[PDB]
Amino acid sequence: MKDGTYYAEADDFDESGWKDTVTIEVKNGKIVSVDWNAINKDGGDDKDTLSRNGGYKMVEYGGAQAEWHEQAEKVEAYLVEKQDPTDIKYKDNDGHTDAISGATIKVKKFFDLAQKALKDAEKLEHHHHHH
Repeated sequence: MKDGTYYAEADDFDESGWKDTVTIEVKNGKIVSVDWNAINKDGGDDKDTLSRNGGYKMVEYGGAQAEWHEQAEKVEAYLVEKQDPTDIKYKDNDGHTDAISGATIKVKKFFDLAQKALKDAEKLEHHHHHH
């Protein structure tokens, strides 16, 4: 783990047309930050670009939350305390975890893509400034 930024994206787009991604900010050798980010199909750009621009497209406006929204703020703080993208226990048929408490959306996508983020540990994406 050489201090940089590791992200991994969902292989396909989900129900709202977002590829949920997990962006790991490693700094001082270890994880300091983590960002919730996602690529939209019809938009063409990432959560980073669509948030900055204001062109937030969703392919499903009347459906479930297949996105890391502001409830993912509960999930990210839980990653920072662990320093561990693979350590987690879910008890559901999807990926509900009671170990966080506050995030009632399935956290399975977050820890899935966090393992894929640090798979090379030499990956370098758009470096964020999360605190």
